[PDB]
Amino acid sequence: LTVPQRCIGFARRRVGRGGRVLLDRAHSDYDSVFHHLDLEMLSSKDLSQILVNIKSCRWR
Amino acid sequence: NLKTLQEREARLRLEQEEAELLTYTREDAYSMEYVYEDVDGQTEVMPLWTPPTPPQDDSDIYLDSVMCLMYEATPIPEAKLP
Amino acid sequence: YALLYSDKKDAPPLLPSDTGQGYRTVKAKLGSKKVRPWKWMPFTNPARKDGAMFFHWRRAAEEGKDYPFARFNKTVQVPVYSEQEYQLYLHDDAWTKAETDHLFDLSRRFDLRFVVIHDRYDHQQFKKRSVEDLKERYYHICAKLANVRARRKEQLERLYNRTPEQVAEEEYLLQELRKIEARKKEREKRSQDLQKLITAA
Amino acid sequence: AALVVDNGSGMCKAGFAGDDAPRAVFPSIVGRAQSKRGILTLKYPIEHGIVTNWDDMEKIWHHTFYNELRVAPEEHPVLLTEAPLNPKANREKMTQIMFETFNTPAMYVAIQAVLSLYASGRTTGIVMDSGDGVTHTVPIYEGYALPHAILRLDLAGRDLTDYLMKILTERGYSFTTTAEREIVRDIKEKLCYVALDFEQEMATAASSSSLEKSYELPDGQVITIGNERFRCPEALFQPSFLGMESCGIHETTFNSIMKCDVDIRKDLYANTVLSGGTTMYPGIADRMQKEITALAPSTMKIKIIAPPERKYSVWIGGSILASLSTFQQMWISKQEYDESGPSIVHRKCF
Amino acid sequence: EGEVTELTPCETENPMGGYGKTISHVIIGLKTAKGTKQLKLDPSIFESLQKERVEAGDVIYIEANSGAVKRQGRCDTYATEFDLEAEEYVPLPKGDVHKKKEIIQDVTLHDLDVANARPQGGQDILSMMG
Amino acid sequence: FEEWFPQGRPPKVPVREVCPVTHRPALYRDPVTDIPYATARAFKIIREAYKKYITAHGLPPTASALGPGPPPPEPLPGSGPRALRQ
Amino acid sequence: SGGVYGGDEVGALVFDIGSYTVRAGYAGEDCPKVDFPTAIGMVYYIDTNALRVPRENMEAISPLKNGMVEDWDSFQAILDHTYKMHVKSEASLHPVLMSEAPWNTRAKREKLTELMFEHYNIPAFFLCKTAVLTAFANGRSTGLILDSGATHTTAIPVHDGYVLQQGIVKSPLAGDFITMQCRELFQEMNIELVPPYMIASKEAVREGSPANWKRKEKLPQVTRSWHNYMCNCVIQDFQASVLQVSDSTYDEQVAAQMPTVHYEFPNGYNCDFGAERLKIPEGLFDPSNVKGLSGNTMLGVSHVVTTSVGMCDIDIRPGLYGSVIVAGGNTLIQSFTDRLNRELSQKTPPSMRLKLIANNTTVERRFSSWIGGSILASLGTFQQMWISKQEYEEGGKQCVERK
Amino acid sequence: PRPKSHWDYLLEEMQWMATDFAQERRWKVAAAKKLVRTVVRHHEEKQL
Ligand SMILES: Nc1ncnc2c1ncn2[C@@H]1O[C@H](COP(=O)(O)OP(=O)(O)O)[C@@H](O)[C@H]1O
Ligand SMILES: Nc1ncnc2c1ncn2[C@@H]1O[C@H](COP(=O)(O)OP(=O)(O)O)[C@@H](O)[C@H]1O
Repeated sequence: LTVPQRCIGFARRRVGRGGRVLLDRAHSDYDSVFHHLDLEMLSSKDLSQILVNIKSCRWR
Repeated sequence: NLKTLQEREARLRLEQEEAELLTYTREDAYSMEYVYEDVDGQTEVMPLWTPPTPPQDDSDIYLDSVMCLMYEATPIPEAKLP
Repeated sequence: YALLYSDKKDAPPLLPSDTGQGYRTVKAKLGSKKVRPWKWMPFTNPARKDGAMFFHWRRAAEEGKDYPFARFNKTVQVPVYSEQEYQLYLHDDAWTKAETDHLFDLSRRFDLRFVVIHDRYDHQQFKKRSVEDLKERYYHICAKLANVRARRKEQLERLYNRTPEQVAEEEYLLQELRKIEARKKEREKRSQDLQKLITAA
Repeated sequence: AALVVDNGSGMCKAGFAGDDAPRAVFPSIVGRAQSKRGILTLKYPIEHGIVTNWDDMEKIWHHTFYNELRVAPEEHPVLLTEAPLNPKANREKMTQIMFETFNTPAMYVAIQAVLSLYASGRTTGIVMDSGDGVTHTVPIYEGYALPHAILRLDLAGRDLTDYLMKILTERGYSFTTTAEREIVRDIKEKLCYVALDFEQEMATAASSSSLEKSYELPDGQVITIGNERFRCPEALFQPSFLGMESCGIHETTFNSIMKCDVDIRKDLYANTVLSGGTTMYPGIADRMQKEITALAPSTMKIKIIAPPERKYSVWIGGSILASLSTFQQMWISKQEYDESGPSIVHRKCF
Repeated sequence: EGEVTELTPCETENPMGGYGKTISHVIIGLKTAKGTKQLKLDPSIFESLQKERVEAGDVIYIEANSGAVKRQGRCDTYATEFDLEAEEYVPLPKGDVHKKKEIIQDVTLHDLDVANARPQGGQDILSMMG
Repeated sequence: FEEWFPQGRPPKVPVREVCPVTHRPALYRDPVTDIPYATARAFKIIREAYKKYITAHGLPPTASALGPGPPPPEPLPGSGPRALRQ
Repeated sequence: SGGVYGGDEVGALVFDIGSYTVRAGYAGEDCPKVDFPTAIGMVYYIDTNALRVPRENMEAISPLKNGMVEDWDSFQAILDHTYKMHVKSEASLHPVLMSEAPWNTRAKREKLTELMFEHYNIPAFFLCKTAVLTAFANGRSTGLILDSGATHTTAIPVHDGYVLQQGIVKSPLAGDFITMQCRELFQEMNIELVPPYMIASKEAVREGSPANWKRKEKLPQVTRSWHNYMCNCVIQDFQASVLQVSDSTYDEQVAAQMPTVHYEFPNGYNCDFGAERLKIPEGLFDPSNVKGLSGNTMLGVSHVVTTSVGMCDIDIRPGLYGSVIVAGGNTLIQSFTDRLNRELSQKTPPSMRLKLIANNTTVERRFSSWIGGSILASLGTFQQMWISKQEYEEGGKQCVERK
Repeated sequence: PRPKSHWDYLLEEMQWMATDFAQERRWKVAAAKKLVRTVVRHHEEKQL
């Protein structure tokens, strides 16, 4: 997200009724490892953040 | 004191089980765009799910996605015989 | 593991909405503006094909703007032949003028969805027909019309080869399907043995 | 800062959030121009909990904003309330008139039943909301009002007052006009309690005159009200007395609970909460408990909860919701309405 | 580090002695950009908190072992454009409250020699002539 | 206990002021009118509006300037509690 | 991004009429605010409350027989009462998006359209199938809508949003069968009794001991059909409360060892069914040894689904098996969805993906038709398909070519 | 091959609206749960 500095996990941008854009989310990998993944996007539980993903986290 | 710590931890845990976040901060996220860079440093844009756009021409050929469950595409070369 | 793909929704997820907090922070931010009047005004969609008129929530500033979604009504390209055109070119023995007209009406109504056509096809007024047969007839008529007016060769034999074989496969009994899987595994083992042989040489 | 205005039929309730009680309470009646008693063309626009005409509605909005209260609505957000079965068109029109006419910075519509549940401080239960013109039984689970399970009962304080008028007139008292209907309503709110086990209470009141109680009218007239004190509100449990053929409040609540999903009706029974001014009758809680225990299974642990603030419970809940910090992100910002229109009231709810 | 929300949960007086009013723990509500995390620190640090101007709404620099508090400054979120002051407002910290900062410094032996050679700290070293 | 622990409420995050003449982030605060502003044109228009207001009991109309798409309120009721210049 | 092509909300009072319960509500909303019994207390009283007050006769009758409306008078009465009481909206003020079964006759459809455009004068109308809406409710254009209403079980397949009328399989297995079997079981072990409709007050009763209570001296209610309906109410309560569907072939070795469960009848009579509470939900999937009809030849749920798939073209079966859409009231029974999934997996031919949509958690399956109707109504492109008053008054009044 | 017809876009819009409704239902449920839990916690905190 922009104002927060925490990774909300897997999400997708979607437009809703009234022109308002929503951001759906999903659950996987206990939903906790991604909250700590911020240390990999800003720059075991350390390599797992690099293996489960290809560091394709959306900036801003 | 140990019992108080235990009950406080339990109470805090209960709070975390309702909802972590519920807002999107429309101030910037609403209009701002999202981009990432893969391990190879390649750029890609975030595709947002918009409603069907108005077709201005005869493009957007019918795909029949339900048929793709068993078929993928049509190669150029074939057997080329009766 | 990898990223997730889902159409509607997963089990425990949750989506964030927009912000409306900190009224004190944004007090003057939104206090220095007003709201554009929204009116429950009547709108006429040109795609209605009639004189009916409905209502919709739109701002009073665009009393026009007949309808945005009106440009989505794209009709499928279905030729419209006359009686003489059928008598001269599309005449057939098994088929008849009324049957071809009914087929074309169903095609125009369902947008060339031959499956739904066959489903709703009137097997009473006309003897039973197959999906591949309807497709062949339609494509032949379209090709003849495009030729006389002055697209690709349709082969009913192919559909005659695809659907029955795929049906016989779908009807594979449990034991024979397991035997086919065993034969596939044995062929894979033979291929691995051949690979080992060619590598050792 | 955030205002709370509960659209309660009979009398409107408004005030500022954070307070333990509403500051402005007045009859929700408008005359065309004046919202006070008198010989005018007064008319009730919200008789049965649904706005009939929006002219008088906007008039009472302007009133409760500028005359009763002395706050500018364009500078403070308003927390509005709506019936549990408020139609879509009415909600949209309300949002429109509130964003355009008064230029409020933000607002939010909430179910009166959910507000009364907040006031009661319960996570689940059935809200037996009993206004002046309509009654509702709204089962709630994790804050969701379960709209399919909500049942509506079309009797309320107005019909009770009418039946009390009829009875006391049959007994020989002058209660046939509005000037006397006000005294009858005063009697109903102060006197006219509820007595459990009417089959025996009426027999005792007829055998012994100890249940007879005197009342003094403004004109010096004195009358004695007795066995018919609790016969009037008995219509709530036996609408046959009122003349209609609907189910009682307890029967309606039992039906609402039965319609609720299984595996949770236990918690519903365990949190049956009363709301509305029509539940201020002393002893009504015990009667409700007893009759529900009779109807509901014996193995079920029925528990009737009814704080002394029944009449204003909805306003207390609205104030609590407004003062709530987490609720601040749910306000319908002005820009949101401007870009989306009145349909925004639908989204960002519950 | 993070925005502080100081609060002292009242606790019964020292159980070894009599009765009265004591404080067995001091909870500090450090709020960082990623979230919030309250720390139930040792009560003896209360002296350090009162020493510096540690008021609710400022960023503090806590140390694990030492515990000394070093206020960085108020949060920029409160830096109203009409307030004229500098070096007093700092942005909120980015990342988890608990941060393990690893820094490496390469200095030649001569650098250490020079550093340990000359003095530092008072002792009237501010003189110019001599 | 109170001295060493002044348990005060949060700092009550301030308001994000905005220029009423240009609707941009206000950078200044007019002394006489006590209304934020960001440009010299905004300051001049604010001074003119304040003069028109103090002329009579209260300016019936409201000065308009840089009206965006949505209906601009043309804020007169942005009360300036400050008194006469001197 | 203004979202001009988002959607439109123009009235469209969806009215999903059902054999057990009728549903209604405005379009755009996610849950129908109107849900009451469909049977009317014909002496007409149609309401959750009015249908529970004793009067002279109050005969219960369901206008929809086999899912098909036959008594047009009672149907019109239900519609009028619903509007006036719950909606309070003028008839000719908002369109209507009533739903229909895949097996609606042409004459009955024309009569429904005539009743809509003549006595109500609604500004527009559109009659979509129930399976289509149930599919749209799940965002599926292709799938098997396994309807399990109170009077029929049908695995209707849909192709690109169009129902395959030839693929439907109207199996008699439905809620009515379960209720009849439960009534028979009760009559065998005890005596079925009326709900509190007549019970004045109950008392504490030892588990398994005869119950004692007081009888009310109200009207006798000679109409047995009304008594039958009041008993079916408690039967359905029992079904939805304790009745559980088996998870295997139901051998008489595991059921005798499972935990016991209790249930209290309206009069307080407490009894346990932990031994045979799963015997009744067996004919649904294995209608081969039901005590009611031992010499019958029916097809279970999995059998019905397999038949519905086979009767259609093979080109669409890959999209049918992979998108099975379970719906209807019977499905909310415990272990029903799991048993269905297991049976379909062991029956479906391997190599074909079989996926059961995860929607059993909530009770929204019943309201799936109304949800799909509201979704369809909220669309902008669909705003042109409505049958306007002009198309009807013109003289055509032909809903076949327009739907 | 053939171009997309009216129903081809209508079904896509239908799926979009369906997923929107699905997300909004859960959003409302989660918001209501949050509100009730926060209110009861505030009541307990006030009592304490
Ligand atoms: N002392 C009292 N005890 C019980 N009921 C009362 C009393 N005084 C008034 N009432 C009735 O209860 C109603 C409370 O009204 P209110 O709760 O504002 O209605 P709503 O629920 O529509 O807001 C009044 O309308 C009146 O008819
Ligand atoms: N003709 C019909 N068409 C579609 N759905 C129906 C029809 N008749 C009944 N239903 C649905 O089937 C359900 C039957 O309820 P039931 O299975 O007895 O409830 P439960 O088993 O959850 O207690 C109803 O909720 C109704 O929505």
